[PDB]
Amino acid sequence: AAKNAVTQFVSSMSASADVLALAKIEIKLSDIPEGKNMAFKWRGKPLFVRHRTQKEIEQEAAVELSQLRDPQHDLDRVKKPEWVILIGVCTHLGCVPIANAGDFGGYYCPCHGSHYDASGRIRLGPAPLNLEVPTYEFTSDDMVIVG
Amino acid sequence: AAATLTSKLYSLLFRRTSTFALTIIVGVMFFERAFDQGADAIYDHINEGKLWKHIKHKYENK
Amino acid sequence: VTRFLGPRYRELVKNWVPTAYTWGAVGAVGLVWATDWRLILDWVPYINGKF
Amino acid sequence: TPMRKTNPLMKLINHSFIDLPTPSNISAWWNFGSLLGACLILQITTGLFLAMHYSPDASTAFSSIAHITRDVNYGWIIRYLHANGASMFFICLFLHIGRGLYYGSFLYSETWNIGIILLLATMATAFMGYVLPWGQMSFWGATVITNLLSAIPYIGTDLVQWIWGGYSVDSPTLTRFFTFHFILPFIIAALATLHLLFLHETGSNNPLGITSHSDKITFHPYYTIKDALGLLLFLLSLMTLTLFSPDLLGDPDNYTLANPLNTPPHIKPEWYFLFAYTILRSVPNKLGGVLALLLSILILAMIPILHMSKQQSMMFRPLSQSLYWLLAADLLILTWIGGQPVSYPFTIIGQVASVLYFTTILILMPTISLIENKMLKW
Amino acid sequence: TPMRKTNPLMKLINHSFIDLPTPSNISAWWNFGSLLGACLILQITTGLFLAMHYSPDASTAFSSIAHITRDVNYGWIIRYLHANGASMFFICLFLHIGRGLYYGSFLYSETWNIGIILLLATMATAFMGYVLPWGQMSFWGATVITNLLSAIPYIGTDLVQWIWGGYSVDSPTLTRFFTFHFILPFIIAALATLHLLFLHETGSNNPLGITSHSDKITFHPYYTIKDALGLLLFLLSLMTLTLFSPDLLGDPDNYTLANPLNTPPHIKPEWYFLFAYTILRSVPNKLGGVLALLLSILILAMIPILHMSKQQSMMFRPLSQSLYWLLAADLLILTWIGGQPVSYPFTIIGQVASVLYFTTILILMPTISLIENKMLKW
Amino acid sequence: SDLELHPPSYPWSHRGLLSSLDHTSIRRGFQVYKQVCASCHSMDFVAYRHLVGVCYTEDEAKELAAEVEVQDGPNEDGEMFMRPGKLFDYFPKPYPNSEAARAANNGALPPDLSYIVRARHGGEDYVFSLLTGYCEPPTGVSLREGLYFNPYFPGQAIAMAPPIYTDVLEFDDGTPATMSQIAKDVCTFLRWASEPEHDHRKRMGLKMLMMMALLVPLVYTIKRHKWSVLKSRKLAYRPPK
Amino acid sequence: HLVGVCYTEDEAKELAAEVEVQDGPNEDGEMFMRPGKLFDYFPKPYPN
Amino acid sequence: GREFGNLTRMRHVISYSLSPFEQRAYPHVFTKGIPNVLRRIRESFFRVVPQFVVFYLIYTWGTEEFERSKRKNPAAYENDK
Ligand code: HEM
Ligand code: HEM
Ligand code: HEM
Ligand code: HEM
Ligand code: FES
Repeated sequence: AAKNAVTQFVSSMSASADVLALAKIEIKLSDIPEGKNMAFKWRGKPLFVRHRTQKEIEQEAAVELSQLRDPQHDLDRVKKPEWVILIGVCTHLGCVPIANAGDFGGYYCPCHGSHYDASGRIRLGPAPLNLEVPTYEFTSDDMVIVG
Repeated sequence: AAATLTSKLYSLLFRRTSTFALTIIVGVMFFERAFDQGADAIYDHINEGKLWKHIKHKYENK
Repeated sequence: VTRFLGPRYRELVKNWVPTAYTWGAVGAVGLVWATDWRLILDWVPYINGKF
Repeated sequence: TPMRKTNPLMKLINHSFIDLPTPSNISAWWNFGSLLGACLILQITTGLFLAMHYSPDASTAFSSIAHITRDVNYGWIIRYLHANGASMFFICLFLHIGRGLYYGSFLYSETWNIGIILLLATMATAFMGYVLPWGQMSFWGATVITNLLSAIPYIGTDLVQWIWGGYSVDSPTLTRFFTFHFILPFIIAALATLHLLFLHETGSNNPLGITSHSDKITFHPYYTIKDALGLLLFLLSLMTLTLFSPDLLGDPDNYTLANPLNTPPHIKPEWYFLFAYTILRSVPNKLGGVLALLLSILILAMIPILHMSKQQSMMFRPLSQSLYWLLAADLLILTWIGGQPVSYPFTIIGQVASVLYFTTILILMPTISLIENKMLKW
Repeated sequence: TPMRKTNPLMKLINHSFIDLPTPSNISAWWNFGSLLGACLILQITTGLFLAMHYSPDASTAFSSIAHITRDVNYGWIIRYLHANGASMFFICLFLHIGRGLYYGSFLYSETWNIGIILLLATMATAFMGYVLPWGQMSFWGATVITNLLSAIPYIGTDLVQWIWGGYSVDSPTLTRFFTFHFILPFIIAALATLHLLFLHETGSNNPLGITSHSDKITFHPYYTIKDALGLLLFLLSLMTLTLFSPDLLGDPDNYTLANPLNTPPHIKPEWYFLFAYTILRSVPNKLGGVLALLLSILILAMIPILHMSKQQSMMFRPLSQSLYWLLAADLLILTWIGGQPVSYPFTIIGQVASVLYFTTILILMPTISLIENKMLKW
Repeated sequence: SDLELHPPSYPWSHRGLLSSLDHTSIRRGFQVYKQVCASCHSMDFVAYRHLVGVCYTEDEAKELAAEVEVQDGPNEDGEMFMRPGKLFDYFPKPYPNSEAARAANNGALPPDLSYIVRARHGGEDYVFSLLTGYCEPPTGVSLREGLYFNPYFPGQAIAMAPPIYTDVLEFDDGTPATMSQIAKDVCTFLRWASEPEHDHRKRMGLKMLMMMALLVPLVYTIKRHKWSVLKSRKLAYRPPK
Repeated sequence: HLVGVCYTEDEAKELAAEVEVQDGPNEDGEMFMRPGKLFDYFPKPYPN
Repeated sequence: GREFGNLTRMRHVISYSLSPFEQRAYPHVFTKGIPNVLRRIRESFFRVVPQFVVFYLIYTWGTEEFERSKRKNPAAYENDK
């Protein structure tokens, strides 16, 4: 009985039915067109998702490992290159970058001109490190868990 | 003059308090599972056709 | 510290060895049950109400 | 030389627990005091988890309660073990005072007075805590009971506004009560340590009332398991009360969110304060019911002075026993009257029950104590 | 037959305060210990009046403090006395521990260990309390500190989310931290009672290190006014820190709202934690930095074992005294390094300062103690 | 005036000390709530989840949550676009604010149903009888046409129009749609709405009765085992005289 | 706030009126604008 | 202070006591146990019960009279005619 007491109180602290509900969930269709972006709310953070053309995968992979302001091998990042999924917040002062914009074909921040490549890595502008890559995994071919 | 089972049981498990606490813990190990599934089976038995887990048949496994 | 080693202390530690392994079994099994550790509990023959 | 008698910490555990002598002939009632300590230990920890989720604001409080009852894991069990645990705390407390009134344990006057102080602190604690749910009953219970302070002649309203933190009960007041209700029990624990501190230097009383030094017993082997049986029976009553009919002892129409605009039709205090409420509602004039409310709890200090019997224990004095159970029945009368809407049949019985409640503890008891003193040729 | 000797409460006060012998030659440093005893009261009382307005929701925790500093009458003085009061608390604390390390007071090993546990308690209290205001540094500090728990190899993230109450720091974490912050200091008080309990059966140490039984003196006539003067100087320095330069021990950015999205530059934790934080900055490995962190405070427990000199106080042993002030200078070095962004000059000095911090008291001190032994021909 | 009639007790399935709520009734009662109730009654504290483990399957809950659009936070600019809806969303507000609800109901405010059962005295028993009963007004008493005479209502003149009658709604279960069955399913669903924990609480009450009945005799025997030395002792007195 | 530091209370009551803010809902209505009073905070330039 | 080593003096009062394991935890339960509880109840009964019985009569009366006080609404209109 004592365990059924003790762990029970511990169970009160572990989480909550709503916090578990508001978070993690973000099942989404794979219907998104290549090169087309769609923002999505997730744990309060903006979160863009964009299918991308193979040529963009080529120009992203072509980028030198050393040239990057915040170097990070591309194939090592995304699990499947054709899809990119990113937090919508720029790493500088937190302004949200415009979807599918900038010279490098990734994202562009209106606030101070920060640029991004299709892989979401920082390439130009004040912002230090690369756009965050949330952990996630595909389930059904049309759907994806985000978290 | 036949030996009682307790005469050997005490000679083995209960003679030392460490083995005593040990057999108590293993006893909790089995008792938790057995008693829990038993009480669950009973409470499931009193109210057949009420609990939704039994109502799942209208829509489960395709 | 050097004094603790000796001819009779070996005998004493040897006398308390079975008690040491037994309470070690107590702490181990007690931890496995208190935590509902899944890894060993998958292996136990009857305690499988976990799904 | 046992390790317990050498270690300065263990000496306290050794004297206060393991080896203090107790009368051999102690009965079930003496368990309740220990139970109170356990109840406190339960009222703290359980309530502490509620503190992890409750948000003390005029708007968010009730919604936070729904959050506890639903979205929080196992939260409703905590809320009900807590809310019913308080009522259990008052059952054990009233019985605990009652045995003292019976067996003449009040002769330990300093411990008696400290116990009274624990009683008042417990009342302020439970009262400030009942406001936290911020249900329909809570806002108006706090409203009326704090409006009682209006009565004091010069301080009157200025004092009431100083408690409210404003011109009416509102969020700042709810936060006030959240803090005070959070802090008082921890004072109650220290005062309880003082309580036992004035108790243990004289020794526990026995039901016969005769000194029992001839047959003292070490506390551990016997009373640890006896008190353990008491803890188990206590958990029996509490767990049944919460897991089978949690709300029978609670008040329906508390769940509706508080409306300053609207007054609930019956509006009554929860039962453990409630007998005292009659002493308010029965007495004419706003101030006299307040003074009667004070005397109702403060007499207890006056009681040891009023003792006249040459004995101690009630068991050898049946004529006093009749008045004692008569008084208990009078208390039940006060509770049932306080559970009811104003009307002449109730108010009359309230007048009679109140006046009888004071006459039995002031006038009647000492006189029959004298008569019993003369029946035995003293 | 004085009454102090009769009534048990007056007995205990006669022990702990009025009559217990102390060495006559006790200096100004021991006073700091009593000052800590004072500070806690302030940190309660003052803090008790901040809890009456503070709302532990993430959406309103900041605006409520704006409500305290602005809307509430005389709220800002309570705010600043509280915040600066914690700083004075840790200053007296560090001086106290340094006093105990210098005069060989660690030989009272049980009292020493209770002091260590009480230290960890005060640290957790100050941390969660600093998390309460819900500014930039508060929110970010919580995220950074909490992740360290994630370091533990197997349990890690499940445990970390168990502290968070969610995926990320948010309102429930804030409410939880408000509860633990509310509850811990009183536990610190009970520990303090244990602390003084173990302390008094041997008696306070004296600066010479020689036993002072020949020159014991009652506490009341002298040390009460000595501690009155020390408490007065304490209130002086505290009020000067609050009414003239409230901010300088603090850090701007807390006055900004927390942003889960945006990240602040300097990201420096409040100053008393800084040196420990440098150690995290010093070891490249995560779990290694965590263990070095826990060793940074546990290490105090190993000091009595490492003692080698046949004397207590450093005052008769100048070499070890010089090592001691090297240690203090090193702590100033880490404490300053914690305020600085990582760069070539800082990272190298931080690592050297940490390694020196461990090596000076795990190696050099016992050895030079042995040298001091051989120099004095025994 | 005179106190309201006291409702009769009913032989409900869940009033047994160990018996549980019937989930099919909760389903059908929710299906009553979605139409006749939802138009003019909020349920502030119930999400489209909760239903996931009690009646509707998670996928069916996903399909159900999307059937009504919900307000959401700003996109570009403010503009406040409305989402199709998700599981964590709560039941939709019939009105933006209480004052509008009063305007739609001659000043009367329809109470939240999230705790309507455990609030009223007599509990859900107050509810069924409130719905089942609409006697024609007594001779010698008169009231406003907007008011309606329901004797079980304490004011004895409820502003609510008689919400239900036979075949107001057609159950998917195919069960007959008598107003009695409707009100029954409503009271069952509201009872669940106010006590989500009921089914688990009965289950833990059983388990505690078994553990407690198992434990009391044992601890008592331990106490008898310790106290037996005292109960069995036989002191004697042997003066030198 | 300003009433004790600079403006006299009448001056603050005049100055507060010059800018207006929305109020609580009308009966069978909503969100009408109000002239404003001393207890009002300085106006927020954007809804969000 | 009042430790077992120093309390009341007492002189040759011999006593006897078996080991717990040497004797049953439930000696003669039916022959002596139940009748004892019954004698105890018979002793407490008349002392305790009647006041409570008195309480009940008052409780019944109060509710009933209140019923006459209110539910006999028709008596007042009947007075009206
Ligand atoms: C939180 C509240 C309380 C706690 C924790 C507490 C605790 C205790 C404990 C453990 C005892 C030991 C004897 C026993 O357990 O029966 C005791 C004795 C006593 N208490 Fe309490 N008590 C409380 C409230 C009260 C109250 C309200 C009163 C009086 C109105 C009181 C008066 C007494 C008296 C007179 C004794 C002496 C009993 C004897 O000598 O046998 N206490 N208390
Ligand atoms: C003797 C001590 C205490 C008593 C008698 C007591 C009693 C109560 C009561 C009667 C309520 C009302 C609950 C309800 O009606 O639903 C309550 C609520 C609450 N209490 Fe306590 N309490 C005590 C101590 C504590 C302590 C020590 C804490 C925290 C450490 C605490 C925290 C809370 C909280 C957060 C609530 C609100 C939850 C709710 O209202 O359901 N209480 N308490
Ligand atoms: C040794 C004991 C304590 C220490 C060292 C301590 C220290 C602190 C610190 C450092 C802060 C951060 C404030 C800031 O930086 O602005 C704080 C805030 C706070 N403390 Fe304490 N505290 C202690 C005990 C207490 C107690 C007993 C209470 C009881 C109510 C309390 C209530 C609060 C509250 C409510 C806040 C946040 C409110 C605000 O900051 O405006 N603290 N404390
Ligand atoms: C709020 C925190 C603390 C309080 C209230 C406190 C309280 C006290 C008090 C009142 C004394 C009496 C002697 C004196 O004041 O010098 C004392 C002595 C002592 N304290 Fe503390 N203490 C605290 C923290 C600590 C810590 C953190 C340590 C060690 C790391 C410690 C170790 C000691 C030792 C070893 C003594 C013995 C003094 C001697 O031997 O002369 N204390 N403490
Ligand atoms: S905020 Fe992202 S670049 Fe300035």
